[PDB]
Parts: sequence; C-alpha cells; structure tokens
Amino acid sequence: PQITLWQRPLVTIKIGGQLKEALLDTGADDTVLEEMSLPGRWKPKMIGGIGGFIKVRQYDQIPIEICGHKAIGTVLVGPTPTNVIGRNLLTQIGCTLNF
Amino acid sequence: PQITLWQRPLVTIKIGGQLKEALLDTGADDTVLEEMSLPGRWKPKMIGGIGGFIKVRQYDQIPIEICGHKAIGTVLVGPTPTNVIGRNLLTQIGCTLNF
Ligand SMILES: C=C(F)CO[C@H]1CO[C@@H]2OC[C@H](OC(=O)N[C@@H](Cc3ccccc3)[C@H](O)CN(CC(C)C)S(=O)(=O)c3ccc4nc(NC)oc4c3)[C@@H]21
Ligand SMILES: [Cl-]
Ligand SMILES: [Cl-]
Ligand SMILES: [Cl-]
Repeated sequence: PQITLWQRPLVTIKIGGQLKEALLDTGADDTVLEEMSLPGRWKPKMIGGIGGFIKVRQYDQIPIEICGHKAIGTVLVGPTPTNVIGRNLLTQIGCTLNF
Repeated sequence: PQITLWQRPLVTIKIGGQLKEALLDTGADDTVLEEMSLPGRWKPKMIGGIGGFIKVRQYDQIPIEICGHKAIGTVLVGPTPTNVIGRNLLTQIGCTLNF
C-alpha cells in the first residue's frame, strides 16, 4: 500500500494471539507495545524518547503480522503511551519513505 | 527519493540559514528541534512522548528546507533528544509510507 501522512499511520497488528492497533513509526528504532504477555526469554531495557526513559521487557524472535505481512523481531513491552512499530519490523515488511 | 529504514532516516534540513540533521518521523504529529533561535513571537505547547511530556516553544510559518524540499510551517523548539521532522512538514514535502 501507499500510506498517506495526513493522519497518523495506524495499522492493525497480530501478535501473541491478540489484535492490536499500532503506529508505523519511522522515528522509533524499536517496536514498543503496551503491557501484554509474550512467551520466551526476556531481558530488561531502558528506552528513551521525548520526556525521558521508560523501563521495558525485551523479547526477541517474536512473530508478528502487519497488513498481511509476516515478520519476526524484537518487541519491547512496557508503559508506552502508545503502541509503535519501529524500524526493526518496518524493514522486514519492506516499508520505505518516499517523496 | 526512496529511503529505506535499515538505518535511521536522518536528513539534512536548513532553517534560519543553517544546516542541521533531523529524523524523518512518521510517529511525530509535529516537528520539534533542539534549542535554537527563531524570529517572532512564540506560543506555549506541551508535547508527549515515550517518557512523558516536555514544554516547547511554538513558532508558526517558519521557512524550512528538508532534503532540499521547501516547506513553511510550524516548528516547535525545546529539549528534545533529537531533531524530528513530523507529519506537519512531511505532508508539505509529499512524503508517504510504502510497502
Ligand atoms: C536514544 C534515546 F534516548 C531514545 O531512542 C528512541 C528512538 O528509537 C527508540 O525506539 C523507541 C523510541 O523512539 C521514539 O521515542 N521515537 C520518537 C522520536 C524520537 C527519536 C529519538 C529520541 C526521542 C524521540 C517518535 O518517533 C516520536 N514521538 C512520539 C511517538 C513515541 C508516539 S515523540 O518524539 O515523543 C514526538 C515527536 C513530535 C511530536 N509532536 C507532537 N505533537 C503533539 O507530539 C510529538 C511527539 C526510542
Ligand atoms: Cl529485531
Ligand atoms: Cl530493502
Ligand atoms: Cl505546519
């Protein structure tokens, strides 16, 4: 698809058996989702943005689907005010900026 | 151009006659730059990010070039960790997301 930027670029994702809404976010290195359960090992991480840092759990090798597009990658889980899909997953679905 | 997302989408901008580096950020509604001087009067704004909120100065109708493309619009100035070009100016330069 071609996604306009007149509005926030929100998409549905499928992850850990759940459907969630998330922002396609080229300014995010990492994918960060609100509190949820995921299987497997994790390690603590601090990530920083406008306003400072939050503590998250880092889960690696998590399957996700975005717009019919399957990918796998790291998902950070913690008290983000909004779900964001970061570059680590955007690359895997072939997402580019164009102008 | 077409910009992939394997690295941060950093570009050169020009504002007030000076070159700066900034991140093309589809997850940002607005454009926020690190401390700098701009002409005219400003208005207050709070903007919220991963770690909470910051106060910024809002300047309107400011000329800014982004990767050589001319825009004129609102620029926020404050203690952001990095210069970000948000959707307010991404739309002026005709930027879309594509996959
Ligand atoms: C190295 C650090 F300290 C932090 O790294 C950031 C960048 O990569 C990491 O991935 C997740 C997180 O990414 C972001 O928070 N990205 C943000 C941009 C950013 C990049 C570097 C440093 C600070 C902010 C993000 O793309 C835009 N942000 C909103 C997202 C979280 C919904 S933002 O910076 O808080 C922002 C920017 C402009 C805005 N304009 C408005 N208008 C109401 O709200 C805004 C919010 C980590
Ligand atoms: Cl990853
Ligand atoms: Cl590619
Ligand atoms: Cl504007």
